[PDB]
Amino acid sequence: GIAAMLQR
Amino acid sequence: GIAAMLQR
Amino acid sequence: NGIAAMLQRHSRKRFQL
Amino acid sequence: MLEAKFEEASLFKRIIDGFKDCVQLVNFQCKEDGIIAQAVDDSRVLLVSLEIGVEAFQEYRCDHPVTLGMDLTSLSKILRCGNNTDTLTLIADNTPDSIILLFEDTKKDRIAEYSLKLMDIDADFLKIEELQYDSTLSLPSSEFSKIVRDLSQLSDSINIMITKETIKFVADGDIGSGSVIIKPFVDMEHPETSIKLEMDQPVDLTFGAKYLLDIIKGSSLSDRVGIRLSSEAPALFQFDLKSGFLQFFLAPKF
Amino acid sequence: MLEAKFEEASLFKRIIDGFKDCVQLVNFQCKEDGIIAQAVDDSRVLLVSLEIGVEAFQEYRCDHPVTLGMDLTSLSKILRCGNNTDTLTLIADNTPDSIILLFEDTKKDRIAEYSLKLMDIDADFLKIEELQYDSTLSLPSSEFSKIVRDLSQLSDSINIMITKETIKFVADGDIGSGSVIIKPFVDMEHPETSIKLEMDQPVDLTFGAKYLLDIIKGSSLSDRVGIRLSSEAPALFQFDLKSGFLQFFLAPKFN
Amino acid sequence: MLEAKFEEASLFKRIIDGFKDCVQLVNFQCKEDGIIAQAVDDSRVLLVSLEIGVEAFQEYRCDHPVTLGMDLTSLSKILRCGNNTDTLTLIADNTPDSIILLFEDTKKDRIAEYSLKLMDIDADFLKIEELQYDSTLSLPSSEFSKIVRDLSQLSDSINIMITKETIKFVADGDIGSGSVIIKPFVDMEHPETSIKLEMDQPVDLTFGAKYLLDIIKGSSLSDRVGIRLSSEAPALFQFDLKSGFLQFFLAPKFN
Repeated sequence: GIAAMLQR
Repeated sequence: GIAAMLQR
Repeated sequence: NGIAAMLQRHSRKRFQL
Repeated sequence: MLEAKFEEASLFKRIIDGFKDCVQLVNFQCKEDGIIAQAVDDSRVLLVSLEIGVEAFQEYRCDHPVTLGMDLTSLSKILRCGNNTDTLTLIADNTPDSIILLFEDTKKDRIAEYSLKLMDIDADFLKIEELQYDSTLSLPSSEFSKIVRDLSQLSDSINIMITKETIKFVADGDIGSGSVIIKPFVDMEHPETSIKLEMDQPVDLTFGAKYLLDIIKGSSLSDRVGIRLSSEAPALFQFDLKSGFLQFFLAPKF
Repeated sequence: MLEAKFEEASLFKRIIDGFKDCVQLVNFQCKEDGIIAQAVDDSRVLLVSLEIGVEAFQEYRCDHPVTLGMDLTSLSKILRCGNNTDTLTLIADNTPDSIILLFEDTKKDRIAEYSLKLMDIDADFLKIEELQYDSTLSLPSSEFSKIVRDLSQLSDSINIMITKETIKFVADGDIGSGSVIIKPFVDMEHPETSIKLEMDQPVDLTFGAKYLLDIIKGSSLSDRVGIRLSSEAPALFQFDLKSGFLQFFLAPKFN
Repeated sequence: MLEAKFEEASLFKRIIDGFKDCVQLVNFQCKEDGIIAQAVDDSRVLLVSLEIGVEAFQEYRCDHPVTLGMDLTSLSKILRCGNNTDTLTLIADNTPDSIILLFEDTKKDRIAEYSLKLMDIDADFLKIEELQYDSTLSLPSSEFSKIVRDLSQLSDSINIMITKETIKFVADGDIGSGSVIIKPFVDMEHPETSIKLEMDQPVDLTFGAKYLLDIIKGSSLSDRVGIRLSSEAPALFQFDLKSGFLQFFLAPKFN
């Protein structure tokens, strides 16, 4: 979620 | 009630 | 033994006069 | 339209805080000459009457009588939302869905605009004709507050007993009993601490401590409290505003 | 009759507030030379002894020994009922149903009179013979309070360890352990902060944190606390009054 | 070994207090150049990133990278245990069972030594590459705090809307709605009260008040808060330290 969204 | 008592 | 017991453990052998 | 601007937003919060416990749903009735508000609590032993005159606002306009009813729980959530130094302005249109509360800061910056949805309530506003009372006293709010708070701890009933040059508060309960006797006195150093008494007849009334503990919250409004008692009738506890008042009419116990 | 007038009402409230938790029903024994009070808690590991001398009152009369027992819960409800500047007077008759507490204001006005119903209680008053102790220390109440409150969070036991020029408080538990080491020092700027220590023998005692957390409430009476420890014997925590004291005798946790 | 001495113990407590609610178990990763820490909350919408540089400590040594994981509930129990005027030192050995927190007073007296047991945690440290954002603003923490706390009372969602030379916070709920509109301004007397704004694109995002109410606890660290928003992306709320930062990356609400 947040990890993912940041990774982008 | 209280309205009554005031109206007396 | 209570706390009172411990407090009184020497004055127990003394007579309270 | 209604446009009513309090010089300090804090004043409206303190006003509401004297009512806020002891009565939740209340109709505020605005008109040409200021705003008045009345409410009776759920047990029907306590009537709260508010009157803010025009002179209490720094600006006031009311072109048409307007009743706006609000939940005070809701309203006091919005009145932890301005500084004690902002101006608060109430704005309403004709036949409103809602009241607007506009908090504005002195330096033309930080506007907070709140729109509170209004409520439908039953408007039994009572023209309360000034009764004559057997006794009148005034004393510091803080002192009255302390008396009530102290005696409450001994019982659910507090008895107020007035004789010539003597006011006596008494509570009696399971752990024991207590009484506070105070006498009229005028101290010139600070006459705010004075205790004044006008007695036509002795009085002896008993009141529920629950209700006195809510009445003493008027102390947020005034340094002093006026207490008018008679033996026939509900007691009046009154806290004066700059051009207004907050009154509590409380039924005695029997 | 008994007529005891405290100069300041506040004193009596602070006194009661040091006992009030840790023991609820207590006999106050008045006589010619002041009032004394004792109580032991329900688990019988903590004895609280109070002594207010005559010199602590501004006026005092007690014609006959009188025991008055009170619920401290009740009594402290009535002791949020005078200003810290009123005078408090205790009034009792011979063989009393009740104690009267009369709070009076300096300007001849505002009397508050309370009548508290008394209780019947079993008076095991103990003549406590002064023990000699292996160590004596005094330190600020606040400092002692903070130590106990901090370590209590780590365990149910606090260990007090005295060596020469060193006092060491230690607690050990599941999340971790903690130790506070303080050393004697006299600062003449404010000698109320001083920590004093008189050691004949080293001592190493452990106490329940539950009991220390109630003892530290004596801080309402005194800036300082006196702690006397020995390895044979219950510890003494003492808070001094103007002409009196409140003492706590605590049994160690023998391990 | 790790030996890191904060000049004031209070700073470490305030740091932890910004994270402490909103995330309980966290890995602190020490190395040559300071300590960094990261954690995501249980609902996976909020990432907290901490960076304390070497310059924030008065002394700092870290001979070898060391990860020390702690329960923050436990850790903040130990960080009500020194004065805001003692020094705090973190001490750890190679491959540690435990972290030592040593509180020492200026006058060489009163050592408080705490040993906190460490925890085993999964170290998903993320190299977060600085994004570019549609808007940046900074304002006083206290002001931002008050806005959030006030609007929270009207709804569970707060909408932040940025246009040119205008910042608008809005909440809308059952009792009514409210909005706070603030404008950029620089006051030279105290430029800490300034509100600054850099807008490339307008933005209009909505956030959970639950999360904003935890983020505003960074106010214990900094006078000011930096907010970076964009419409593609999680928002950054940042509180600056003396040579470091505490950052909160918060996911917006799709509505």
